[PDB]
Amino acid sequence: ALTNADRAEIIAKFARAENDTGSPEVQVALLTAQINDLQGHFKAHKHDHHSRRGLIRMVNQRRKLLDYLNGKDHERYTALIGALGLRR
Amino acid sequence: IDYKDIDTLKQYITENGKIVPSRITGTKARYQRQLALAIKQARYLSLIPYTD
Amino acid sequence: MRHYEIVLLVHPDQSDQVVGMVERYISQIKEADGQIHRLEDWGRRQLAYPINKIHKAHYILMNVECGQSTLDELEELFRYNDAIIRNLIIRREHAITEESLLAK
Amino acid sequence: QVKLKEGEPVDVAIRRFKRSCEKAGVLADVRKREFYEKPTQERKRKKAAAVKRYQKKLARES
Amino acid sequence: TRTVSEGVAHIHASFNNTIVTITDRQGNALAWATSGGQGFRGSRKSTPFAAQVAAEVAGKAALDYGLKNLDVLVKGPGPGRESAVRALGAVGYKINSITDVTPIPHNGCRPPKKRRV
RNA sequence: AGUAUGGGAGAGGAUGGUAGAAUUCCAGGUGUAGCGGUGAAAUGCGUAGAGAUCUGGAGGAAUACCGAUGGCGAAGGCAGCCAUCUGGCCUAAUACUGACGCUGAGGUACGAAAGCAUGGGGAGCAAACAGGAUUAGAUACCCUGGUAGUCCAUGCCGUAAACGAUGUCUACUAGCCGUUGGGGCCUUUGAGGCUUUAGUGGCGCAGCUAACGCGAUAAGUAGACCGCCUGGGGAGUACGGUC
Repeated sequence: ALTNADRAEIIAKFARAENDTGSPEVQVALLTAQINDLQGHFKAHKHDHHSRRGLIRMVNQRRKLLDYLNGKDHERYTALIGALGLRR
Repeated sequence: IDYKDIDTLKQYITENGKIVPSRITGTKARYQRQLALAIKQARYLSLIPYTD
Repeated sequence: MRHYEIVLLVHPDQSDQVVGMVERYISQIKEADGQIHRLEDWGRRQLAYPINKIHKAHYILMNVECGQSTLDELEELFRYNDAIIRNLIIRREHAITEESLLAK
Repeated sequence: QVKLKEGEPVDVAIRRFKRSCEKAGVLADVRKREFYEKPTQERKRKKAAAVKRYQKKLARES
Repeated sequence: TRTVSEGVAHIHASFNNTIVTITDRQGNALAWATSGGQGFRGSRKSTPFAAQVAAEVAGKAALDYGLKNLDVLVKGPGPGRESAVRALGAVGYKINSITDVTPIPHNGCRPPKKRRV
């Protein structure tokens, strides 16, 4: 599980201003890190459906934020997906 | 509360060794839950008997 | 790291070894890392019900702060040592250092 | 563990032990162990008991 | 032949019968009697009167071994527990302590089905 | 509508250990004619020694008391204790983004019990079946036994009176009495009293309803989107198709 230090580094790296925590870039970065971390957990416990629901909710939230950012500003969307290595 | 307070724990045990209900003792729900946890830990540690 | 509290019941015939086993465990904790916040020897106690046809035991309480590997080694040592007949390990958040009841 | 003192009679011992067992309520568990009760029936009975308890509390309040 | 002063009585009282067993401590049997052994065949085995009759026979049989004070344990929800424990005092023993030792599972095995009588 | 930082409650989920009670069986002492079962009996067990009582051993399954009109979960569901991995919820104040929302045809995921496939395990219970009763007959209810199954691992099946017989989201509309998890205030020394919030219950005004009844957890007053109904049988049936 990610801790406060890792989350702080992610926020510092993707912040668009000072004390910025609500930006779509920051939110998508945090969601991506959390999903990538939980992949290892779901490798071992194949039958944790109750936690897999929360994972699916994270995926859906990330997709919605990406769609909103693409609708608003295309260049920022391209830069963010390039930085995080997302295929789309 | 914790399992090492055996003198306190005996105050909520009948002669048979069973836990006394909150409706009889006059306890808060959370305090009762902590009491039950501590008593079950004490029985395992053999500080107080299971039955009789 | 995480704080653990361990309680051990020792066979009274092997009570002459309790000092040795306890310093061995504490040392291993030290070269691992560790911070022994508390060690209490409750002493000789009657069991409420006999265990394995034993009626008296030596009660030892330890408070440690360790990692997962050190915890696994401690658990396996407790499992394999024949003198230790029962042990309880509880995770707690906060270091406990004050003298507790039963230390009399 | 009804331990008699120096000079109670047998009948007094019997009645005091009967009162102790009535307080203990072992016979209720022994009767319950005679046959298997299904979870549906158990939940129904406990719901009825709760309803009766709440009805009794209001009556005792008034 | 053997002489012992302190003994234990066991009253196994079911809904179909009652067995009164007299032993010494450490559980070595000395004398016993049941309602079936005094006639009382069939359903009459469960009456309190039969329990009293069996208890009297058992106490008199144990008097030969020569017990004067005994400890009584009653197990089972039988209708003859009270008569069985009373008859011993009439016989003449001293009941030091009498208790209940009925077993209760801590949610163990599954009991049989309910009778649709 | 969402994000970061402090705190809190919980049978929420997955994995692995471990404890006590009880049932069955086995071995051994004490001991001797019954035990068991029913409305009453009988089948059955026992003098190559039961049942009862005491000691030791093996194995499987479930977690008394606490326990609650309690709690958690989208639903199905989840109860001994401990460790590891992990989801959601409640609560305070600032800070941040700036409509990023609601619903949802097709689709997809989960989904009690019974059932199926491969390999294990098997204490108790127990469809099928065997015997004893009852009865005009008993195919059943009652009794004595008892195999699948109930348990574990890996998959399938996709159905229940899967029910609050009440789709999801939002706002507004008298009061009174309880209970669970938090916040605030007041006494005044520690136990109480007022509020506010998110759940969970009992009455009840207006309003609604064929009536029963519902009534801030609406079946009231309104808005958005979806699913479904059109007399009873034939019939959730045939044909075709998909799995």
